[PDB]
Amino acid sequence: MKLAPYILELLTSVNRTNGTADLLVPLLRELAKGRPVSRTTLAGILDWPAERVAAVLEQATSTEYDKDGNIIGYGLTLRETSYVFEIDDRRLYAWCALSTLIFPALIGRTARVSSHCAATGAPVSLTVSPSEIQAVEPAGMAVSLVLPQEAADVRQSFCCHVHFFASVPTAEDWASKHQGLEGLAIVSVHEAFGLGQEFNRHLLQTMS
Ligand SMILES: [Br-]
Ligand SMILES: [Cu+2]
Repeated sequence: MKLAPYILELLTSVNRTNGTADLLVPLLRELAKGRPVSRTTLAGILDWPAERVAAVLEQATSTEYDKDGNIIGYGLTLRETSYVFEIDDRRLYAWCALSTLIFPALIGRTARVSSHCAATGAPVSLTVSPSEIQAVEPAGMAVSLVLPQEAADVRQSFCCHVHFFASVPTAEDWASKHQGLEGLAIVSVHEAFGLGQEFNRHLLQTMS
């Protein structure tokens, strides 16, 4: 299907201010180590003042902090979700199915992804590298997409509707009872991975 609207709105939804893309990739790489990330650590990596880091994060209202005020969640998170995202010996989580397909390229590591079908509860899993997916189980795994909203919190307007499913027919059956959602579509996990590659390619072309 035509994916340009999804790419555009996701980029827009993500791109709220300058420096967001330049902040996003190092933050993801830090979170991937499996521990909370301090703003000062980010500042050192970026060679930014801490106030600049704070300003960018302030506009990302979905951002999760722990009791120490350190960053524990931004697309990738230490707080449990339905989407398990493992790198090496560290179990992380992701906010949505598409997230798990996009992050490995941005952090430059292969991830073991697992979840459950949103319609049947069946376990689903796959291996996601920066360049390809492997070990897709079950092989016909599907993903639901909706059109991201620009101003809304990306987590509640997009992520909460973007799931894995055991198969395309199972997902389309589920989708028939989810009317009203703007841009709701069912794609194979392969088409969703391609969507993520296009997203990443555009996102990375905007970094400093
Ligand atoms: Br289009
Ligand atoms: Cu998401």
